[PDB]
Amino acid sequence: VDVPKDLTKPVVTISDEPDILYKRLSVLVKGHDKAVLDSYEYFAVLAAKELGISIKVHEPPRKIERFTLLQSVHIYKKHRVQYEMRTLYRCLELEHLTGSTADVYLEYIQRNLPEGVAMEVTKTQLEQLPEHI
Amino acid sequence: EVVIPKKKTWDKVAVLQALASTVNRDTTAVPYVFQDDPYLMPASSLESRSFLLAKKSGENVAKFIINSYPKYFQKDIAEPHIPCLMPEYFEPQIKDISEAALKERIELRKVKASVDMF
Amino acid sequence: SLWDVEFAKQLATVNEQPLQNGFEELIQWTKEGKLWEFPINNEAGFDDDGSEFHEHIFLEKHLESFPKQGPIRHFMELVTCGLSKNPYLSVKQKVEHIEWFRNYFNEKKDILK
Amino acid sequence: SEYAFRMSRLSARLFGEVTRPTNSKSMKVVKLFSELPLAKKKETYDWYPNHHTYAELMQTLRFLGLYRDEHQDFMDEQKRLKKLRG
Amino acid sequence: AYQVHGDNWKFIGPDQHRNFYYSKFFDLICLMQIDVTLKWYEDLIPSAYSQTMIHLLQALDVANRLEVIPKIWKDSK
Amino acid sequence: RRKALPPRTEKMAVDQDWPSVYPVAAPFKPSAVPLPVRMGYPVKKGVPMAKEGNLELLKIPNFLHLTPVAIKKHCEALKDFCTEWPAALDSDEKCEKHFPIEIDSTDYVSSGPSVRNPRARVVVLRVKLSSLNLDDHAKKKLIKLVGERYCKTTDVLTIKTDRCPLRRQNYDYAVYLLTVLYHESWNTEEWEKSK
Amino acid sequence: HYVDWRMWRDVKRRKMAYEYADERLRINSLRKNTILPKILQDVADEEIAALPRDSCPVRIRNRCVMTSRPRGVKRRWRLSRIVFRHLADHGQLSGIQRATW
Amino acid sequence: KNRAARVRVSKGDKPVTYEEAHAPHYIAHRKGWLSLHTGNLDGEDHAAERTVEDVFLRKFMWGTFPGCLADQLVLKRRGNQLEICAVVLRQLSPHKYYFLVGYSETLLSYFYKCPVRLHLQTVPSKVVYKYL
Ligand SMILES: [Mg+2]
Repeated sequence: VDVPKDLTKPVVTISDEPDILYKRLSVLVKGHDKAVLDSYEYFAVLAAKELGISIKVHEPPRKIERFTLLQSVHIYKKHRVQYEMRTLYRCLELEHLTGSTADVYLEYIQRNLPEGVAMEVTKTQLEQLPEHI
Repeated sequence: EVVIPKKKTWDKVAVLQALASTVNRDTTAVPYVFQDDPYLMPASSLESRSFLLAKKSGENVAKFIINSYPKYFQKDIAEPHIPCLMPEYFEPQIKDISEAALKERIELRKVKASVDMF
Repeated sequence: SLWDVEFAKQLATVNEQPLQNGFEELIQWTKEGKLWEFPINNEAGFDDDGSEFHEHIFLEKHLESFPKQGPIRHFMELVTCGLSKNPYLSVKQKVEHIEWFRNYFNEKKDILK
Repeated sequence: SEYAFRMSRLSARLFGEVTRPTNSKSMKVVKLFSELPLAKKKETYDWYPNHHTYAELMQTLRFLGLYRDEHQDFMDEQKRLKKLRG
Repeated sequence: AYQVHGDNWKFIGPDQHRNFYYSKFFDLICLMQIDVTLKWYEDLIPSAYSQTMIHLLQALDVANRLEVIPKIWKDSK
Repeated sequence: RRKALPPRTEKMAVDQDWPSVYPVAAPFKPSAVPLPVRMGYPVKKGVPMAKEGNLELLKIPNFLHLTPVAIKKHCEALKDFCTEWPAALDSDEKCEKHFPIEIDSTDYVSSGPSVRNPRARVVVLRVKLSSLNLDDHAKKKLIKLVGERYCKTTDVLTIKTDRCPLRRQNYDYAVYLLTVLYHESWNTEEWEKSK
Repeated sequence: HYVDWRMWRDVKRRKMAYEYADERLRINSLRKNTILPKILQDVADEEIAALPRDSCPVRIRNRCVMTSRPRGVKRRWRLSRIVFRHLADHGQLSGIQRATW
Repeated sequence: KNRAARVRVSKGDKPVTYEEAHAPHYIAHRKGWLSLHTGNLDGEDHAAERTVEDVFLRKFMWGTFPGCLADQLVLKRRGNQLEICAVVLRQLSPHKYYFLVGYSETLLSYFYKCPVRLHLQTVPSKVVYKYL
């Protein structure tokens, strides 16, 4: 029954200068769990859909780094034990995306990241020629 | 010829104000300051008062330890330097009537002022 | 100003209350500045004292006290090159380098061969 | 060729590097002052956070009486027994 | 009471004043059907914190809703 | 002595605002969660351990928050804030015509207290010389100067900037470098005329 | 309260090489340069020889932090092989499994 | 014969938990990692610092909540935010529990210059996976 009357909204000001035009935003998530990466991908793609922007998906290959350690302590050269870290990549491209849309979306996604994942942005913006040229 | 959307500027807190106003208060749930498990769940006003007062007392204990041993937390490991996290300095400097007088309004006490008037 | 900030902190203490949501917790962390401001530029602060690319790279303004033919010129040109290639250190560090070099060879001006 | 030599000279004047020719012993200066030394690297600067701070903090906090240090308890009891038995 | 009910909720502050307010609020709501009142209550009970329960019991009595009192006693316990 | 009240399972109704009860990222909290979801390798004719002691649900990353309903709600809320892309820019040829100079930077983000990392400084940019040079002598001069910064199969001139630690330093240095490069390709020399 | 006296010496060497890092770099460049006078090369070499001990970054060793073991240590984690295997088996750190490939 | 993070089979008088029971080579197949950070992944750094600081945190919190815990902890480091999760018993008073919670929170925050927060889940008696 307790439903607020008037929802207070933040202030927004449209600066006189024009907003920057991002040509393509390519985000890359490096993770350990393919299931976590798939959940994060579903989250991001649904957010982009509901915001009304383009999207493509593809799964780059799995990279691994492994290394051998001595299994025992003092004298055992033939008996070793191995270990490996598996990093899984997931890339997502967003096309024809306005600067403010980019800011809001990246803020949302960065706040809604999971823990065991690293996120790499490549921003691609176009511009006309300078005045000295 | 060309249409361009105009730029806008936001406060760092404004976005999260929007996110918070988006969601209403939690229903059938104690304040967020209190824990979630049922055993720690404060189930009465007096005990809840005592609980968050014990938390505040721990905060004061933290203040005491930091201002008693500043050199331990002196390392500014975090890239953004924050005086809120830096240790606190209510230490009178060497005898210097002018700098001591300037430091009067910094130390916020009365014995220093008596000694300076003297 | 003093009594002004006294009344201001009094009003603040009157306002402040316990929050009931993690969004409010994050608002607090952001307004005291511990929580990172997205987008992450990796440069929120540490602007290098408003230094400039030309102040970093073009050291000819700092090269004054030697002609443009000698081995000292060769060495200092290579120094300026390496410094401009180096992004890790700034104009202050580069001028400190070249100043120590000036001191060095002006104290060892004995030879000039 | 002289044409390509002067092309390289122009490219060097443009992109920062030396126009004049130079030996590897001289480009030594270039790359030395380009990349900072291992001694200045942060990895050599801070190989680990100081056991000084750590152990002093934990000792002072045990003296406060909040961190029940089991290893310290053990050592203390065995020291007591050793000084009791001689 | 409904009229007295953006960020104007900071003026409550001390737990004592919050207690007095919620107590008098629920008391008036009880001594006002009471289905909407018990709805509001069962909504705010975990967030919210003897006299209030006494007023609740007499309100439930005048209402004749016998089946509700057990759950309220169990929650208080 | 004291006993812990029973969980919120029986308390929570079927009709409930999950986006409200889980606004932000938080752990599993089985006492508040009503689902009997269990996870753990069972023993022979056994079962996975109950949610109360199942700390493996806490081990795994958490996504009970940010339900599809919550996502829809937040997107409907931020729809008025996000802006629109120009409809005129709907193709690569058109956007590269309107703004030929491509430029792109990048940076990682990782869990931890520190945020600086030198890879923030690197940037690159691209421009096709098919429409910008407008001449032949300066074009030949520029392609002779640049060694590997071009690619004639795709016909784009690409250049990187990392000499400066600051992103805006890299940016404006690249701009000034391109400007001086054009101004120096404009003119010529006598040894350049002699080839 | 470092683990032992050799760790103490190692940290002393690290700090000495740090606080004499840029100086050693400058004078080593002045030495290894080729076009400058050989007499100046000898001057700078005598300067390096007169510099104090425990100032070169080669005397330090990439020793372990936990057990002070110099050998069998990874530059990335800085931990000895034994303690690394211990933590990986107990699951303390994140994202390492056994290479059953 | 390998002895590495495993329990010796007894007569049936040894209550063991899920983690303490399962083997280290079962860690990725039938367990999770006690920490969750990106220093281990490629391109990142400060992994040694992450591991040292989280080990120190585990020791400090185990010794400042002694006798109440019954299992290893869950660390969750999302960007700047640091989240801890523990399972404890109802031995002492909630007064003491909250006091130590605030104390450890303040100490960790002032030490690491990082936003830290923790959760604790109560259990009457420590859950057991099997009796070995
Ligand atoms: Mg074997």
